[PDB]
Order: sequence, then structure tokens, then C-alpha cells
Amino acid sequence: SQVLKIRRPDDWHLHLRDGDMLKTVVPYTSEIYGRAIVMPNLAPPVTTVEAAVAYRQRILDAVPAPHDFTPLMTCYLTDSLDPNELERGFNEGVFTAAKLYPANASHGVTSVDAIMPVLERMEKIGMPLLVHGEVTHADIDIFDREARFIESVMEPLRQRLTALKVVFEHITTKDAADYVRDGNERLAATITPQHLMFNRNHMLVGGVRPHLYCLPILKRNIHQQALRELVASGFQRVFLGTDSAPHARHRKESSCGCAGCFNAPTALGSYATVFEEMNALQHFEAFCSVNGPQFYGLPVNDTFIELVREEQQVAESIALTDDTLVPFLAGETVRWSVK
Amino acid sequence: SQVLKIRRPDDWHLHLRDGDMLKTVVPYTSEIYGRAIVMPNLAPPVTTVEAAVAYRQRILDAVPAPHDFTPLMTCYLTDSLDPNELERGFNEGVFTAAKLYPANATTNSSHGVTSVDAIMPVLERMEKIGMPLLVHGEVTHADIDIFDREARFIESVMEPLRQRLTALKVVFEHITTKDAADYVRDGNERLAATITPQHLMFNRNHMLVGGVRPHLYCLPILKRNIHQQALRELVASGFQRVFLGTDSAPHARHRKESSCGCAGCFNAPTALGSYATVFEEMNALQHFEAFCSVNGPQFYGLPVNDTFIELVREEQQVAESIALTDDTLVPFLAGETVRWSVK
Ligand SMILES: NC(=O)N[C@@H](CC(=O)O)C(=O)O
Ligand SMILES: NC(=O)N[C@@H](CC(=O)O)C(=O)O
Ligand SMILES: O=C(O)c1cc(=O)[nH]c(=O)[nH]1
Ligand SMILES: [Zn+2]
Ligand SMILES: [Zn+2]
Ligand SMILES: [Zn+2]
Ligand SMILES: [Zn+2]
Repeated sequence: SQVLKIRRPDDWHLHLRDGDMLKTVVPYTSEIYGRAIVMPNLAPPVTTVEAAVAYRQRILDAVPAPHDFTPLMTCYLTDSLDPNELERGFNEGVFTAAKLYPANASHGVTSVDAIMPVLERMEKIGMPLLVHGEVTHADIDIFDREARFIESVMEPLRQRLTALKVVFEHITTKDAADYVRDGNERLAATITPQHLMFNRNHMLVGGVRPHLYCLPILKRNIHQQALRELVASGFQRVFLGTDSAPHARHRKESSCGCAGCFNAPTALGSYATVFEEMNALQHFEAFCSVNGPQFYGLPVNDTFIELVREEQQVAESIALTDDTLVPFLAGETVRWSVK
Repeated sequence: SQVLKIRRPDDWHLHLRDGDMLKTVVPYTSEIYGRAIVMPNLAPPVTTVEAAVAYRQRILDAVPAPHDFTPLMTCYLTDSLDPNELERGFNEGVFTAAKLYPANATTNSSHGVTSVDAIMPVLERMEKIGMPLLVHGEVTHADIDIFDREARFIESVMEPLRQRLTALKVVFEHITTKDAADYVRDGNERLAATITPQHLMFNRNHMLVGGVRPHLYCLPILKRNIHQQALRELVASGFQRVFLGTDSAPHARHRKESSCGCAGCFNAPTALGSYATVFEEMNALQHFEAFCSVNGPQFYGLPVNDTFIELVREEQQVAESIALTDDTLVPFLAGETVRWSVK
């Protein structure tokens, strides 16, 4: 009958999409999180304050009346991005951070050098850099993209922008776990519920499960073990970032399924389970509600919430204007529930 | 427009399913291959001489008039299979071989094997009558990483097993690792292997980079590029103990593109051309024919086919889908433009 009482948490890594999808999904976040870092990978992407402003507005429009939710917008870094585009939006309180997506197909970053200036301005103004740490060379084995990024990009980057504050988003490997753990107070990381709860076997044994398919790719259990250890340790430089990344059912279940788990509805309780399992409930609240604000130099939420150890169930699916949305843990039974 | 004329090939590893599915898929094999090793993994499995005979009939019924095709049946090994049942079928020319699927401890006795030791009696009768054993070499323990299952089978099951049955002839089906490749390559005249076109053409990257592609999802799972490379080298080397085994394993589109996609590539229609494309790229065309129509027969102690077939090096596009009664089937390389095609 256990109930866990924690300070309201925040989601330091979220995809809210736009339009109809946005209207449908926000409430799952808003009804629980005080704030959330909203990713800029829209299409087209959010690379200007002006865009960031409008998007922020569309977001508020969809927030239910009762919820005190605040979206923290981010800037989509591009090779050409005007560093003054950044300051501004940053100065006006538009941008809380800037996200580095390695170039894949689309507008991500070609190279660090191409954006050196931008990065310097961020270092200066004290704007944190959010990094999707993966190399993209076609001949690089997908399971190796993260580790590779460390040596070829992360470190070098850090070594050159000494006061740069960096969040290594959704880490998935022992490599990354250790690097962060031994990093400086200017380096932090986010971890999704999926990467703590499963490993590649869960996605490929007995059938291919597109709902577990996301980036960076689920790794070997060895890696999952490192992650769980990291969180359970109390390390104060790791915090909640769901990476909730919703895709309609048929875009997931197709000949070429999209990457991303829609975990907003079940994340918190999933995280609770992990911590419990790890015998680390004492570090739970910080992960969810203290570490992030601290890294970001933001105050903690002044309100609370309760989790009840009541085996609650998960919807098979969620209605969309068109098609459905399959939630993470769909049809399954969760141990912890938000009361 | 280069021509590649070869003796009529054979498919040493095939899934023809049953019922309606069987009717749609047979023709893709029978049109091309002289004979094929037909897998026994039906629901329920083919574990009796009697089920084998009836299944073989259904296959024949579905072969189009012109096609000279002979299905070579197999028995699904199970803890409860009566060795004399296995011997009878073999003696009567019903069972050409027997297939060993990974043991699960949770497996019902009439659907599988709990362990190899449990089926010693069967194996011994195979060694004794000289019946070849076809093995799907993976250890299925939950604690084992999916990508490590094949290699772990080598050390834990394969070696030992071969050690206890020295005269048994064994085919390491659809090898997907350099581990397997090296093992087989350094083995005796009593050890052979089959390689699918997908394992030569792709690696796990193709299945996971840029989206998850269930049509490339099959068992054993696509491995890292080094493995793909190892396989390519093996076929290209001229090694005569590796032969064509498509592992064509069709599933309805809806069963592939679902929340839990079934494993298996429907490659019957395009396998041959794909193999040729591989041998070409490896500059091993001189070993193409052997791989397709001589190695297998020699291993199984069967005659090499008397007719020929021809591949033309003319560009072709693969259909997007093939109609089934209640859904569609997506072929291997669907919608693509293929380099070598049958004439
Ligand atoms: N390009 C893809 O769609 N997938 C793979 C291809 C490969 O590695 O061979 C990749 O590396 O990106
Ligand atoms: N991670 C994913 O699997 N998908 C995310 C993108 C991202 O988080 O990089 C998405 O936007 O769909
Ligand atoms: O029958 C099948 O579907 C076939 C079995 C198997 O072992 N491999 C595969 O990918 N599918
Ligand atoms: Zn990312
Ligand atoms: Zn993300
Ligand atoms: Zn198999
Ligand atoms: Zn098979």
C-alpha cells in the first residue's frame, strides 16, 4: 500500500510534436510535470526565437486549464545558425537551451567547427548544450555510435569549450555512464525509462517490437546494468528526461518503423519501479525533481505529488484524430501509479 | 547483357508453410529449383512419416503443371519422437533429413527437444542409418544476448555433439557469424553449412539504421558487418561445404508489420539473383554454380541436376507485394531494381 511522496518532477527531455499530435500528447506531461525541456526537432525545425515563441504558444493553448505546466523551449542548432539568434531568444527567456543533433538526413550539425562560434556564445552566456551523442558514419555499426561519439566528439568538444555546460541526452551505454560519472560539474546526463527497463533482447527476442525501437538504440544488458547502477548510486549529475517521442501506430508498425517511445503516460511509475528494484527509493526524488533544476540553475518545484504502489494497468492505445497512439507498456501492468 | 547459365539449382533450406499460403508460395520455388529441403515447422510440427507423406502430397498438388519439382521432407526432432519412426521414414525415402530446433526447457515434448542428451537415442539412430542432421544453431537462454546465440551454440552444443556422434553428417543451417564460418571451414567432410541471401547481402545496420525494418528481421538475427564479411569470404573462397539454403520463410504482411513482427524473409522469388549479385561483387562467379547446384547434392549424396537455367544480367524491378487470399506478402527486396534475373 506504499505511497511515495515526492516534490513535483520535471521532464528534462521531451518531444511534443505539433498540431493534433501536440494537442493529444501534452496533457500526459502537463498533468504531472512542472516543467519540461521541449525538443526543437519539428519540421521544419525551430531555429528562430520567433518560431520558438509561436510553438511555445501552441503548447500553452493545449495545456489543460488546471495544470501548472511550463514548457522550456530549445533551439535547433544548425551549421549556419546566427549566434545572435541564440542570445536574443536566450536573453528574452525564449530559449533555455540549444540541442545538437548530429547530421543525418537532416539539418543537424555537419561539424563542431562549422558551429564553433555558436558554441562559444553559449559558453559565454552560460547556455547549456543538449547533445544527442551519436556519430553517423554509414559504416559505423549502430550499436557503436554512442561510444564513438565520446572520443571523437564529446571530449574534444569539452576540452575546447572548458566552461561549456553540457547535457549528454538519453545515455544508453556503460561507456557513457562512466564518462559522465567521471566528468566535471559542467557535464550531466538524462536517462529514459526504456533504457533502464530493457535491453536489446527485449526488442528482438520472440519478435521485433517497434514500440521498443528508439534512438539511441537499446543496447546489450551490460549497458543497461551500468545505467541502472548509475542512477541507483545517487550520482547527482543524472536526471529524468523521458525522451517521450510519439508516433502514430502505423508509422511505428510499418515496413520502416519510426524511432521513439511514447512513454509520457508511464515514465514516472516506470522510473519508480526501477529505483525500488535497485533498492534506491532514497535517490528517487532527486533524480526526478532536484538534479535537473540544479544543473539548470532553476529552482525546484514547490509542489508535491504522490505515487501509490498499486498495480495499475496501461491502455492498449490512445486515440488520435487519425490512427492511434500506442503507449509505452501498452496493455501491460505497472506497479506504481500516480494518485 | 551477360548470361549466366548453371545447372538447375536446389534450395537446401526452405519453409513452404501450408494451406493457402503454401499454394501461393510453392510456384516461386518450383519454377526454379529442382529439389528443396522442406522444413517441418508446421503447426503442429511434422513428426511422423504419415504427416510427412500427406504434407509432401499437398506440396505436389500446388506445383504448377510444367514445373519438375521434388520436395525433400524432413522430420522435426522432439523428445518424444520414436527413433523407429524416424528410421522408417528415412528407410522409405520419406524423410531426407531431420531438423533440430533450439531446445527450450519450457517446450512441450511433442513440439521440441528439452536438451540434446534427451534425444540421444534419436541421434544415434541417425548416425547409424547415415541420416543427415540439420541444425538451427542457437542457444535460447534468456540470459543470452540475441547476437551471441549462434557463437554460444558452437561451444556449448555443436562441438560436443559432434564429439559424441563422430559419424553423424551435420548441416549448420543458415550461418550468420564469422564464428560459424571459421568453424565450418575448418571442419571435417561430415560438416557443411547453408547461407541465406539476406545474410550475405546485409548486416544489422540495414535492419536498424534509419528505421526498424521488419522485412529484414529473421532468425538467426543479422549480425555486425564483420560477420557479413566473413560469410561473403566463405562463399567466395570456393569452399565446397557451403551451399544454397534460402531460408525463405514467408509471413503475411500484417504479421510482419505489427507490434511484434514475425521473423522471416520471403526470399524465394529473388534469392537466386541476389546470390549471383553477391558472387559477382566478390569476383567469385566461378564458384556460383557449385554453391547453387553441386555442393549440396554432393553433401547429401544426391545426383547433381541434369537441366540448366539461365540468369541474365538485365535490370529488373521486384514486385511491391504478392497477393494472398486475405493479405499480401512482401518479397525480399520488394520494389527494388534487381541486377540479375532468371530468363
Ligand atoms: N543506411 C542505412 O539505412 N542503414 C545502414 C547501412 C549500412 O550500414 O550498411 C547505415 O549504416 O546507416
Ligand atoms: N529518440 C528517438 O527514438 N526518437 C526521437 C528523436 C531523438 O530523441 O533523438 C524522435 O523525435 O522521434
Ligand atoms: O519458419 C519461420 O518463420 C523461420 C524460422 C526461423 O528459424 N527463421 C526465421 O527467420 N523464420
Ligand atoms: Zn536524441
Ligand atoms: Zn529526443
Ligand atoms: Zn532456422
Ligand atoms: Zn528455417
